[PDB]
Amino acid sequence: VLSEGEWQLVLHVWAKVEADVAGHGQDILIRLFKSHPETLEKFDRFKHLKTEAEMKASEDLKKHGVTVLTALGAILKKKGHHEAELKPLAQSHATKHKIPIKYLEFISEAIIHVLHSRHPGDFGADAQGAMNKALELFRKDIAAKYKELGYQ
Ligand code: HEM
Repeated sequence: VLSEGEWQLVLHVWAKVEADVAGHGQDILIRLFKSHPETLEKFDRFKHLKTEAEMKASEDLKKHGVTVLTALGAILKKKGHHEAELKPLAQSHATKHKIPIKYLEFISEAIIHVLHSRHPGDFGADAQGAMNKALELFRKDIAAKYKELGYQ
């Protein structure tokens, strides 16, 4: 569990992210696609994108980035009590999209890298550790749902 102090660090930097959801959302998906090309293959919707320039130019990609961050934002603001928000997400990603747990770890690294790049002053080592724990909590709860459904 994260302490109240750790949650405050997480939410403080997340408030900054909400000032430019589209920009943050776009950078995170591009980071993920570049570092782990296999993740792009899960998206029939973005499979055609080959270069980073093509990726930055896609409005549909930017739109999806907003969907991912707003859904994650809703979860983080729940400070651990995210049962109702997480269940639906685990179900679709396990049974419909077929997203292995490892890919969730990849996008977690992408989120941390982007937060560090856009907010050096508010994303120090202490905030970085708090965010990592929050994302680990996110992955832990999702993995439990996957196991229940038979997806590891
Ligand atoms: C921070 C973690 C993530 C969050 C919050 C998230 C959230 C969402 C949401 C809200 C949707 C739309 C509704 C739904 O189907 O549930 C969605 C769709 C989808 N997600 Fe994720 N996702 C995450 C990570 C990933 C990862 C790591 C992958 C793939 C490697 C992925 C692949 C997909 C795909 C393929 C769709 C369907 C896209 C379409 O055809 O419109 N997601 N995700």
